[PDB]
Amino acid sequence: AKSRSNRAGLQFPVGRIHRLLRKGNYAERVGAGAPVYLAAVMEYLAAEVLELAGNAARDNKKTRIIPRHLQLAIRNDEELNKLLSGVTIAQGGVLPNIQAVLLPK
Amino acid sequence: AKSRSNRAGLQFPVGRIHRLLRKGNYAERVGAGAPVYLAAVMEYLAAEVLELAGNAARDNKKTRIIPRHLQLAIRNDEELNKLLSGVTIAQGGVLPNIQAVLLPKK
Amino acid sequence: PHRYRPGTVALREIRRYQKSTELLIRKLPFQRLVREIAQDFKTDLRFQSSAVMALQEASEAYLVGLFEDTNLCAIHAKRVTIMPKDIQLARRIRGERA
Amino acid sequence: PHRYRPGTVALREIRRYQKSTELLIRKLPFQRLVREIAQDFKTDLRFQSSAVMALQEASEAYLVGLFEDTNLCAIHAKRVTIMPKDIQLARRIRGERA
Amino acid sequence: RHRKVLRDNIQGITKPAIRRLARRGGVKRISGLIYEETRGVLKVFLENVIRDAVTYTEHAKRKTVTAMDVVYALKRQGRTLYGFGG
Amino acid sequence: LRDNIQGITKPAIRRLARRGGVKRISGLIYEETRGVLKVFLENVIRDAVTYTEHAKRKTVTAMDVVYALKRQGRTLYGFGG
Amino acid sequence: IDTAALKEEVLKYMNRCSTQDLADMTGCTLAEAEFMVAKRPFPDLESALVVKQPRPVIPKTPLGPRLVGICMEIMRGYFVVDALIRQCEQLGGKIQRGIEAWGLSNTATSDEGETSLVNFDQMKSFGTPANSSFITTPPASFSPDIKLQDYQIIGINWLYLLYELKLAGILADEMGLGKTCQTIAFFSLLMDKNINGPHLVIAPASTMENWLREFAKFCPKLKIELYYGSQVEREEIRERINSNKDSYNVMLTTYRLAATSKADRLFLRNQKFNVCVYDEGHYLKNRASERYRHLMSIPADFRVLLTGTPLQNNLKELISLLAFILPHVFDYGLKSLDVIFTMKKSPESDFERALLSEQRVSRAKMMMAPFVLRRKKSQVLKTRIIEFCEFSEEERRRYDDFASKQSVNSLLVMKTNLDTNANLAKKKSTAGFVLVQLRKLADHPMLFRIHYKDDILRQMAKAIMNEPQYKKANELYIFEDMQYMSDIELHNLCCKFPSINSFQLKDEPWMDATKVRKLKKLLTNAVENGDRVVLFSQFTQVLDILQLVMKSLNLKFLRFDGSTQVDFRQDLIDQFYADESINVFLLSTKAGGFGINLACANMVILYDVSFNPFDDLQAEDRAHRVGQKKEVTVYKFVVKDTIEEHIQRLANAKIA
Amino acid sequence: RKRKESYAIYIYKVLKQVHPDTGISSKAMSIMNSFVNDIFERIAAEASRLAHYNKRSTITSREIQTAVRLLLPGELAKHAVSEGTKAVTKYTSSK
Amino acid sequence: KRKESYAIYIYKVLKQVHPDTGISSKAMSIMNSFVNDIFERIAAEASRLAHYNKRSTITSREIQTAVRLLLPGELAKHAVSEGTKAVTKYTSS
DNA sequence: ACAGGATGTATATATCTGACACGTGCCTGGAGACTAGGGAGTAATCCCCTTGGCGGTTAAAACGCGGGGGACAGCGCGTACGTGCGTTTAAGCGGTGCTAGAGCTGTCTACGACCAATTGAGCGGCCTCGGCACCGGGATTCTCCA
DNA sequence: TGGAGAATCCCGGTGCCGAGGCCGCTCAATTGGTCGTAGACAGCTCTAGCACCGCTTAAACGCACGTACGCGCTGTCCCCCGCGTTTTAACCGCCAAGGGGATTACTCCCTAGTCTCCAGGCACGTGTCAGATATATACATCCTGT
Repeated sequence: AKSRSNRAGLQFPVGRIHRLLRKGNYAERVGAGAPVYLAAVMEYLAAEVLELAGNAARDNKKTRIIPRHLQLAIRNDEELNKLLSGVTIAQGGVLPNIQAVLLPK
Repeated sequence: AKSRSNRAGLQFPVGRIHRLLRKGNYAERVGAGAPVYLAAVMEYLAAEVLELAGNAARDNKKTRIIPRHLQLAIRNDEELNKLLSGVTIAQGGVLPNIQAVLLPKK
Repeated sequence: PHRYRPGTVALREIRRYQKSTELLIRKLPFQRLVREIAQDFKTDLRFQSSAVMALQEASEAYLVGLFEDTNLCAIHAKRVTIMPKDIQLARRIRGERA
Repeated sequence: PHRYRPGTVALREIRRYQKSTELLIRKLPFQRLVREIAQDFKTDLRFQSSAVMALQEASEAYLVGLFEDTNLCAIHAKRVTIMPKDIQLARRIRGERA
Repeated sequence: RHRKVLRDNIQGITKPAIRRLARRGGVKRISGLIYEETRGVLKVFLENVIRDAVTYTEHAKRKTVTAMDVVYALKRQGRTLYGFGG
Repeated sequence: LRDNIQGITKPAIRRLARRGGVKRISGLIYEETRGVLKVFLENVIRDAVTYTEHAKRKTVTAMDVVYALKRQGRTLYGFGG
Repeated sequence: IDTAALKEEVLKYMNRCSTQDLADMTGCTLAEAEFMVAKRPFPDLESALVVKQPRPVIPKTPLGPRLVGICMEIMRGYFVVDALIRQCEQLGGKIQRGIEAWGLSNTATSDEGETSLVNFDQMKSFGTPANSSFITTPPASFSPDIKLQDYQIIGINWLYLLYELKLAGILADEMGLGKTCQTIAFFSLLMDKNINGPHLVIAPASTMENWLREFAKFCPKLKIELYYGSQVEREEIRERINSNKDSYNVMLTTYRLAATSKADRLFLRNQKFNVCVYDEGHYLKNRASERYRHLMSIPADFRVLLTGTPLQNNLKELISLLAFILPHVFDYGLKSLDVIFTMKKSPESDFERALLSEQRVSRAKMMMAPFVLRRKKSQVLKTRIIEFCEFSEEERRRYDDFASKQSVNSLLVMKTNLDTNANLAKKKSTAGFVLVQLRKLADHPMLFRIHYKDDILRQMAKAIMNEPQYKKANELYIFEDMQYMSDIELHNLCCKFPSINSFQLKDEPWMDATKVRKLKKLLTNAVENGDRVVLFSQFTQVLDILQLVMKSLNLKFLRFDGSTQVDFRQDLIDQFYADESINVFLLSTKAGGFGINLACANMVILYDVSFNPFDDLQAEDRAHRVGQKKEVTVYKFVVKDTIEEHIQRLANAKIA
Repeated sequence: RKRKESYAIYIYKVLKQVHPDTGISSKAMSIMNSFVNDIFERIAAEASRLAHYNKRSTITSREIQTAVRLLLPGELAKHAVSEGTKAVTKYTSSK
Repeated sequence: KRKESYAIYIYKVLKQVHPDTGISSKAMSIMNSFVNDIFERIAAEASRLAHYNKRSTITSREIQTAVRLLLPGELAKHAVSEGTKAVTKYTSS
């Protein structure tokens, strides 16, 4: 039995998305070729934050991805940041940012 | 041949509301009381905005409610304002608001 | 002849334009702006005659909702004139230039 | 003995606290505040031990998102200190005291 | 005299217009370099709603921008506009 | 003894703005933000109980706080859902 | 109206009518009209009432009650068409009885829809009888320095005999035959009879100036009221008339001013004009409009139309003219013809091609004939010459490769598009540019890009920056702004504005044309005598060419454009008829063709010929009189085998 | 064939129930045909989450009664919940 | 007792991008929240898109509209070339 | 201005240590087949609504000029807040205990999907009379200079 | 220092157009069964959460001080409001096509729905290793004097 994500060439369980997209009441009918497209954009988006995370965790000289690496990953990007504009994060804090008039005279 | 809204004794059409929750995909099952309760709260809400408009258009002695009276009604009350804070009204304009520092010689 | 005090004519236009409700940008300069950014985005597009009308009051109520807001910053700096750092403060707080 | 320059210790705490990520309000004063407004709203309520934890970082990231914002207004008035008219400007633009 | 051919329409929002516009929003006196900045602000506002309402109509397999899609494009930002059929 | 609203203590907000990058604070800020925080909680803890009110539970869970903070516009990650 | 006779006229209709004649009256589709007549013959309306299209098989009004519902209203309004035609038949014969009371001949048949009273040479020879109402001599209040022709003597008493009978007239002579010169004379003949107004002339802003010129020129005793200016200026005009310190016989307005302001609407209603003259009342052609009601709401004891169009085969035109000429029918309800006029023409149906309606269009034209006075050119003849020009190799070398740049390889090959566009590639054809460009190849060939192709305009670009023409960075925009202008114009911004003068003259290439060396023949048609000429030219760049073809041979002084449409022109037209200092005043198609000039300028020359009969004759009768003292001849320029010759009619005739 | 639904006559109705002496321009009535359509859109969107959160498939009166406290501000919602529990009670005894 | 998540799949991608990188379980909870926000925010649009044009189905086209609509453009540019590339591998089966 | 002590900070190693990682059973969720049936292609149609052109107005932009007023700038001065020490105190750690109750299975059932015919409520349209815009005339009122 | 002068509110009048009522009509709400399952409840548990309660120590609390920043005053001039002349380009109306819009008829295929299957994925159980943290340790940075 060839799995649907493997014939799509992905990792995300497209059966799980196809099971959720029926019961989530987003329509009364969902195309078979629909949630394969949703699995790809999810596996793209989960990769793209995480690739920028593992860049930042590399700079902190650690192997473990920690929530401090996440918030510094998302805010440092611009285009990702506007997606997660109003979105907060847990345990993340804020990017280091000094305003210009804060330095002493 | 009594309507369910007539059996509610109310004036927003409760039948097509119960039809709207069927094809709006909001859930799979709708209770009997759910569109009845929803038509009541629209009857309370759509009156409460319209009650403030009718007192507003009475000030300028206009029988026709112009939406300028309507937008003046909603933002003047502070509680209805928080319902529609991110909403504009067509032909709406703004409330009379000049800050005090812009006024002439005291 | 007689010239008014400066600002006092401008204050009269506040009470003239707060009580009135007509549209404040001419239609055809607004419409020809819209079609320019249209075929920049995708070409061969026509518009419904009321579709630009809502698009106008979208922008106009947005621009009043900016200008009435950016007036509050210029008051807060103890001035009575807006400057391009005042409007730059406005979208930074609102969620554009964060 | 030796006293530092004023502000310069405070500037060190900026770089100490921007690089760190721990919670900045003690848990038990935050928790006993929560239960007070709870039975004010409806009584006989218990809390999950992680439920107040997310509630903390809800408020704390909101308070940083206010304070980092209200710093921008005090800069805009050519000062370096915030005053209660600065934070009063912040929620007025953001959409509370409009 | 065919010298703007779909370019200088950002100058169509003229300097008296934004002069007129801030009077409704209640600004007392305007500095002279404001007009160029709000030209950029307004255009980057339109470059979202035209971006969205095209994508609706381009999904609608048709080319005429209708009315309610603008309201649906304006919903995607969170600026609901009324009085246009929804 | 002490007020729980005064449990949010004056060194804490002073420590808080240092994360936000404010150099020097006025002493009147400490009794303003206490109003700002408490009006913030009376939205979210209003919403937080009403989910548990709907579930007919007598305990507040963490998952409801997210479902409270979702319709606030202040959506928050890292806690499930 | 008889409902029992109404239900019989639909019974004879439905059993008889063809499928296309069913849809032409009803507006329905071809399948429903066939399905209606598939069940027919119909002995009664109830046998038609059971017609319904069947329900769709398994793979909100029925067809009967719909079609019998509309055709009953069609037969209702048909009798109202008859109730208007038969009433128009009444006053129509009285005009003919008034025309036969002159003892004058009519060369027009009633089925033409016109009357055509040419001349009264039998009344000139034997005298005017004692019972005739005709006035052979021009009115004394008219200017005696201007002669009115014998057909122009007819029309003012054609207006006057129609003025007696309490009607509305249509002086529908072709334009340029002095229709404006008669109505000023009709105002002067009314001045002879102590009927001194107030009259209204609604003439558009393109002809607000010809009348005010000829008001001074043809009847200077006639008191003119100019109701024109700004809104607050006309308010002072309205106060100038509401405080009656000066009586006027004549008020002049446009179609613009008369209807868009309520203030003018209550003003003109409060003037109560005697005669109203409708100069190009094309709103009277469209009955279903706000403007047409606005045209007729203003009171007038005598309503006159001035338009050179004959009565066409269009019942939407004719019924709109039937309410005009017949009094107290505009005051009638007219609720039975809105159904007649609301069927918009379609690919499927048209109300003009209905069989019962087509018999009524002939029936409406037959009775509207003594109300329409149209005299043709050749019935009162301006000897016509059509002088073809020889070819020149300069015109021909761009004419003969215009069988290649015109013939795009797209029709009679298919480009790849999104969907199966079977006829959009047909609908991108018949573009009007290449026809008028072929009608510009036949014109003066200098207007094309034959002089300064690409590189001479770069030298203009650097040598126009050395001026106050110095913007931010405009070396490749002004040059591109100079890439689309014509070579006469790219000469005309380097001769009128001397910023660059190295290539202003190109060895005078305006003299190198087949139409100008034949005009050099026409120039030598102006050297044996004082032949001051009328030179029409269809195009403005052609006028900008022809202003400078006179910059070589004989001096150019005044380019007589048709863009003088703001106020009355005199100084363009009065200082003329001298020997050679003022010889060539270049008329144009965009000039006002309602009015004319002095008849001494005999040879009228057309540089370009026409496509439709809207200006086939207006450019061709400015010196057309019956009392000219010398030889008078109209000219038009035609080239070898261009389509400018092929818009002139040479294909074939019909034998019937 | 062309047909379109609205709420206008019912709003025009609720006007005469509270004010017999008022007219509405059609552009003003189109606000209320949108304004009640936004409010109906939001409260259904609340219950769709709320029915999903207790993993139910139904929508009863309790979900909407939860929702109208959740969405509307306090005092407006305070009459509004009583404006419904009175109204379904008249629906309760009838039939 | 039974709960379901994405925690094996997130880590999966992680090791197929950064094979030499650990991840805390708190950071896993961010990602499992991050998936169920983006999946939540997309399907609300695809419902409403088909609701606007009255299609009773959710297909590949509407999600393609929402990803051009919801996410910004350069993020939209790669994503629209991702799933179309992904469904083409799905197509030949 | 440079020196330098004082203070702070990353380095680097060493030692926990628990949290991440793999592994293993297990099961339920997902894949494959099949089928209805209807939702959508689609192609045709047709009618409308858009748009492109033209003209003709004229309110409206626009350019300029002046002047005066708000903005910046500098000064002063003083206050209230940083900054460190010392003292208090309670936050937190980590146990302890208890117990509502949250979450779970189990059982009916009662309410709502469903389809059918029913039948009138609403909706498209068409009048029509009156609110409302104008508008000009008319008395009032603020605002600038004595 | 009140009196002039621009803008204003009030109003009679016109009138107009459009909201509004009458009517047809239609299709969709309502009624009425009938099925079944989704939810209500009864029960249980165990667990997570409450609360004691003592220790402790970091942090809060309190305090001098000084100094800087903040608020104020004066000044200055630069800039933009205010009106006037010009002009333009918007508004307006019409008149076009005409191609895009919406509808229907028609099919189809594709996707819900059911069943079977079976392993992919999960709860839990280990383990080790990154990582947190002391701690020397050298090294950077601000502080003030000469």
